[PDB]
Amino acid sequence: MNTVPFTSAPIEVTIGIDQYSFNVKENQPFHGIKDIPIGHVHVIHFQHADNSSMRYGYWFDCRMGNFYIQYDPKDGLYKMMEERDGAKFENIVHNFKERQMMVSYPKIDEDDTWYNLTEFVQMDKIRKIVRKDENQFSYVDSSMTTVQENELSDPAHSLNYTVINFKSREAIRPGHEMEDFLDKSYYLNTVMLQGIFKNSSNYFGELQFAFLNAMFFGNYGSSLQWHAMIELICSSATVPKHMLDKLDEILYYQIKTLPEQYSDILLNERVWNICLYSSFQKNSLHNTEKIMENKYPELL
Amino acid sequence: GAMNSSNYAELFNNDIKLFVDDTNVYRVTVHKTFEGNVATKAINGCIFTLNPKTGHLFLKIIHTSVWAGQKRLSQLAKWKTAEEVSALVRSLPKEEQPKQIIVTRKAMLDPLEVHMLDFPNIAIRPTELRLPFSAAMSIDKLSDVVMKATEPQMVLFNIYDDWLDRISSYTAFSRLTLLLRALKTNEESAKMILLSDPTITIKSYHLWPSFTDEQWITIESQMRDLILTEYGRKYNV
Repeated sequence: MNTVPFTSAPIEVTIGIDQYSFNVKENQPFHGIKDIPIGHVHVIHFQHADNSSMRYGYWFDCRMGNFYIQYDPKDGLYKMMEERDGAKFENIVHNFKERQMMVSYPKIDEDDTWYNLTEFVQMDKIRKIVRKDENQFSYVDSSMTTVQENELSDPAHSLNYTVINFKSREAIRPGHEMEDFLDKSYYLNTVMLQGIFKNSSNYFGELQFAFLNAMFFGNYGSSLQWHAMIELICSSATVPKHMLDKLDEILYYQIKTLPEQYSDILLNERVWNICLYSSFQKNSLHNTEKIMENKYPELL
Repeated sequence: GAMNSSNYAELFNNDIKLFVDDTNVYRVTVHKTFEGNVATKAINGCIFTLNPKTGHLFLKIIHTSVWAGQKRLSQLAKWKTAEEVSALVRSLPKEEQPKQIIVTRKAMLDPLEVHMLDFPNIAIRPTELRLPFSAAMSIDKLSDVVMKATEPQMVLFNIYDDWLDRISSYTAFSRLTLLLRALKTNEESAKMILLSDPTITIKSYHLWPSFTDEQWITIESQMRDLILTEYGRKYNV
């Protein structure tokens, strides 16, 4: 069980760790989060009390290094940093733990929610979508634009999601215009799965990561990417049975976890109605259809 | 974006553009079967591709053989239209290719955008105008070449005959849309108006009669009256 200590909390802030969140008061003796489950990526995230605009946070994996948070009063944010000195870090943690100035990652034993949302999400894949190779952790915020959004403007601060465009030469074989536009199986299976992602696990990891960025940061381009990756599978007549089964589970936990009050902005009516009711896979998402019908019948 | 009343003059500027109407591509008669079910029998169709400035018509004849053993024909007709327009553009020299294609029905946008991916600089646009190009098959010579075709065929016409010698594109287009609007509202009455005087003929190389400027005013007036009469009936007003 790993630890992310905080040097201090000089400004009032709502701190998120994964799907959990805690309010910290200005200069409250808060020194971090312990008992973080090893084996998954995690995200620590922030919303300042005095400017609820710019949700921002850090994707990290505790197996890759010792990470801490320190407020930078110049840049005005909580920054993640790596502590390279193992013995300094363990000594910092042990002291804060002894003085019980850390909150405990509040995982219920029965509760597989974080595993189910991050099943295919890999820290090495996050670092290729979020390019800052001098850090082992990845910064995301509300405002960062995607490579696709930028084409249609600072490349260093872009989210490099795989571009999906249903009306592109990439998506449409010359002479198979109608076939490939109405049945995206070649775009899904040859271009994206065999060609770019190499396997369904990498495709699902990007999908899951796009969703979490949309949910935790209200990142609009992430939401577009999540919907595009769902629509490409649903709009394909030919999908491996295992991918359809797994997609139903992935989407179920995403819909289950979404705040009830954010379904208006985070969910796209056209895509969901098309995927559940009109598409080739209209009958292949039993769990997803049942939670959507019971939790968001308005949207449908 | 969409072509409307506000930007009507754009049709007669020096940027090459084409209207594409797919109304007459897929044409059927509905009939009873021996067992008393209903069935359709396709007839020859056509794509109506018009340059509004010059009057050059690219009448692509859609022979019933293209539907043999195909499913979802009304869907396929939109994609076959987009294929044939794409092929027509690719067949033109670069300096003749359109800068814009305006589709008369929004259901043609995606099929045509996807077929024209190789031409990113050609804008595919819809129109808010209700254009009466469906009535093109009320022009006897266009109707005749479509129905007689035994294979896929492209036939070129000038739908303005020689009018551009005497009037502007704007006026020539107004006249064509008035004639087609009349033919669409009351075909029998429109045709009677166009031939009632036997002394005015259609030249072998023309579609419409050889009216003098004064006879065109009389005809145009008779077409406006026909359209309002019919409208008064339709709506009881």
